[PDB]
Amino acid sequence: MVEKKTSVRSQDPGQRRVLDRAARQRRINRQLEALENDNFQNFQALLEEQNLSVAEGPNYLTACAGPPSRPQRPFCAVCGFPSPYTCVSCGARYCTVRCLGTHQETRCLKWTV
Amino acid sequence: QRIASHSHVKGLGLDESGLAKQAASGLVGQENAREACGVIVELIKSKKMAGRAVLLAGPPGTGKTALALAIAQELGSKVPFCPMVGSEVYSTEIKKTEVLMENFRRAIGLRIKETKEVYEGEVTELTPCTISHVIIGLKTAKGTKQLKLDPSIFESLQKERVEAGDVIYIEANSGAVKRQGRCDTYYVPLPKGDVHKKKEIIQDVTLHDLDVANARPQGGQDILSMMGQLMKPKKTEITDKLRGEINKVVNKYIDQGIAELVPGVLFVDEVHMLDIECFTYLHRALESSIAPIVIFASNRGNCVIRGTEDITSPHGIPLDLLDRVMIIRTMLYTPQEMKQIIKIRAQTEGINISEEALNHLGEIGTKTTLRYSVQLLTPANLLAKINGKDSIEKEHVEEISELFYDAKSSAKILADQQ
Amino acid sequence: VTRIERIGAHSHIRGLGLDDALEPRQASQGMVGQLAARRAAGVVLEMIREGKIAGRAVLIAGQPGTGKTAIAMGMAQALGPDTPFTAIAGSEIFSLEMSKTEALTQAFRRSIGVRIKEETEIIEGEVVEIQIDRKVGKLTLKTTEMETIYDLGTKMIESLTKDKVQAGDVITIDKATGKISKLGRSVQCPDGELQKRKEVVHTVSLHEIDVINSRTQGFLALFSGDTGEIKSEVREQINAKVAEWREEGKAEIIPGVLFIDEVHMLDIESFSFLNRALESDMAPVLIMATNRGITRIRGTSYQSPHGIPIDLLDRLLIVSTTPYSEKDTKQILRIRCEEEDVEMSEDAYTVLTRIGLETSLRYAIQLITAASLVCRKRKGTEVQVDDIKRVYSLFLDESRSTQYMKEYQDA
Ligand SMILES: Nc1ncnc2c1ncn2[C@@H]1O[C@H](COP(=O)(O)OP(=O)(O)O)[C@@H](O)[C@H]1O
Ligand SMILES: Nc1ncnc2c1ncn2[C@@H]1O[C@H](COP(=O)(O)OP(=O)(O)O)[C@@H](O)[C@H]1O
Repeated sequence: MVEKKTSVRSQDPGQRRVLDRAARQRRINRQLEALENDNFQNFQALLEEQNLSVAEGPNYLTACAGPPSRPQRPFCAVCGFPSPYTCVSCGARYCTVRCLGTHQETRCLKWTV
Repeated sequence: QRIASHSHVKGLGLDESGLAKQAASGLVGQENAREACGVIVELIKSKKMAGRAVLLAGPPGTGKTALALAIAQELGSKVPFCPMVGSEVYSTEIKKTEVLMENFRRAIGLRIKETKEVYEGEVTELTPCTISHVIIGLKTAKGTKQLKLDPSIFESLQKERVEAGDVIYIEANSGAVKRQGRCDTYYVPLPKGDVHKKKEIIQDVTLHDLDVANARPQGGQDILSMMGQLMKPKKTEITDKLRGEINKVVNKYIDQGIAELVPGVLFVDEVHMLDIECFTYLHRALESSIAPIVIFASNRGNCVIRGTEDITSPHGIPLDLLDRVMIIRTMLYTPQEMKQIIKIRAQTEGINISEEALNHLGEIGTKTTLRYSVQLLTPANLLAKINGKDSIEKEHVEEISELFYDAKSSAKILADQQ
Repeated sequence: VTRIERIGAHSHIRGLGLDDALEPRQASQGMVGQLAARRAAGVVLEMIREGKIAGRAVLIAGQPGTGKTAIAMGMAQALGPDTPFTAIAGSEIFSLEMSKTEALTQAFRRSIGVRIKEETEIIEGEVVEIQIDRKVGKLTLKTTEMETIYDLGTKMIESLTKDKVQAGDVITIDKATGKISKLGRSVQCPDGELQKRKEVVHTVSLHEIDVINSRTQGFLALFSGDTGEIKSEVREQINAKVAEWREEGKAEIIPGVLFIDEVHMLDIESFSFLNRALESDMAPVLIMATNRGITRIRGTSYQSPHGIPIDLLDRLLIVSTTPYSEKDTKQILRIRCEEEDVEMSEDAYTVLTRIGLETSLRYAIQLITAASLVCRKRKGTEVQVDDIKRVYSLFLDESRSTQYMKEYQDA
């Protein structure tokens, strides 16, 4: 019987309109907070009492180390192995053609809303 | 690895009393000649004489090269031993006499211990302080150290384009900088030892190497830059000026105990190939107080000297130079000795031989030169191997000797002469 | 259509035609008859391939034209590539930029290979975009299966500046050097992975090591601007450093062959040098060829077999090649015809066989092509007997030419 996906024709990328630059940052930020996030897959109270804690003296906010001297290393994000490549659209890194395939099908451009 | 014609010779094979054994460190037979070589080898170890000369004489194949190599083995690696062919003196860049003198100087060695240190690591910082000095931080797997560096060295750093994160090997005494790469984390591994490496290099040099290093200048950045570009032939050093001055500085360091002289050997093969002007230079040269011991080898008897076109002399060497030389005669082997040599060569070369195969191969060695019996072993073993056998059965030697002829048999074939 | 290499005297020799018991097929791989000598060549060829024994010497002797250079080329072709086979004539060592002894040792050391196995990683793709911010930039590369961005750091962007201001080029980047090489305008773009780890097995002669390390930019091995390497120093420590590469995993040595054709042209200085040059671990096998009988050695007045001094003939094994019968002559002529484009009548083969068995083999082999052309003139398609007779009249051989000196000319 039929190929049975032309009915849903999800992506149909004649009008793809890549997401880039600041959008990448958004994704990065999102991922960071998700790795910093909690059980559900009080934080507002934490942010409130943290914004009470703002000052120039030695405190929570001023105890951040900062950027590292040893430069950032590439990793694949699909299997986590060292990654010679970058995805042209979103900037996330990968190490094979197969990994680019999976990434294009599940993580490239799809979760930027 | 890689067996060679003499690689079974492990020494002269004398005992503690001097007298030669029938078979020893690779060598078998040549009782009297090995005894004579054993006497001169202690002349070499004495480090006392200069320019003493020996002629290993005899027919081709009678072990004379083997005895010279046995001397070289008997001494070890701590004293020089320079192989030359008399044919090598006919240089096209350099006058024969100067090839000969250079080889006389290759054969005198000089041991010298330098306790020396090099600083290596990933450079963490550089700060020059008109520059009074440069502070440089170096990192290895055993920590970090802050170095103060002579400001002249600060030129080298900029010439090598070193900057923080590079791995470098700044040498303490020279001040020489070599940029080994970029550090692994950004390429070469972070050095895994201490940042201040210190070691006593006890490696040795020779007088000729010194002469050559003093023949031509280095660096300069002026007109000299173009001297770094032209074709670089060898040229004669100056007898009564440069190489004598080298003698002076070497004596200065010997007096200080920094260096120790190790007089070696110059071994000249096929000495009959030297020109008569070479022979006469040579017998003006090995009377010098600085010369090595020189071992000559010649495999032809009474015949005409080179470059005279009619003067005939024993061993192809003028009577003048045959005086002031001690002659060691080597002689032809008996069938028993040739059998032993064939056996030693076989077991050196990795070959198994059946007793009847060995006996007939030795008999071949009686109809024909020993060296030919020794030739046949490997191809005969290769046939045996290709017939699936481990040993050389007689079926293989007594048939491989039909594929390959020897000099005499092939000469008899050539006697059809058309 | 026509490449550099064309039909030469030994083109038909595709190998040394032996069964793997080292037994010669009476006609195989272009080689005919000559059984004893060819199987002896087989033994020394397997001894070459074993490699464990250094500095062995074989002399292959016989009349002119009795297959001895053909046997040498058969060994070369049977040995195949990636094992050095340095072929020179005895006349090659007589030189003006270096001495004959030095040229001979250089020939010895072109003939030992060092096999060194190295892993790099190579990028290969079509350029999609490139950037410059006067400096840093970025590069996007495309294989038909993927595209990626790279950051153009200082050395990489400097390297890419060498032949810039174009895009859509399909190029390779060596991540070691930054060496860019471009195949052309997107010739098709590449398949598979963009960046791959890759292995190269370099085989480099000892002469090449020695030359590269003789001098700053000493790699003029391309034009022989070296004039005698510094032996015992820049040549003793290369031997030591190769012995250090070995027995550690860095490299393995591949001992090849040195073929000295017409060794009777060497002189006793050169022969005396061979005596000792054959006796070191780094000595290859050398095989050498000679027509001459018992003749005067060059450089002296001494008569000797093969024109080679006897103390060197002690040092080598002497193969003898033998002259050909009618059958072997006919078969060689057939194989030459099959290597060239010609076809002949069987009567033409018979006539040419007797012609070559009368005068000399090589003359008949030469007549093949001439008769082919003569038949082409009359727009034939197979060489006939009268073509051979015509060509036999047009082109003389040495014997009939000498006979025709019943008239007189200069001396
Ligand atoms: N006394 C010995 N014991 C064992 N093997 C020997 C002895 N003398 C010679 N040989 C072997 O026989 C060969 C004869 O060659 P060689 O001695 O170099 O000739 P020459 O004496 O003319 O230099 C040597 O290369 C060596 O392999
Ligand atoms: N056994 C053989 N098989 C094939 N061709 C041969 C054979 N012997 C000689 N030839 C050919 O005959 C000609 C004679 O040359 P060649 O035998 O190399 O001369 P030489 O033996 O004097 O070196 C060449 O064209 C060669 O290819």
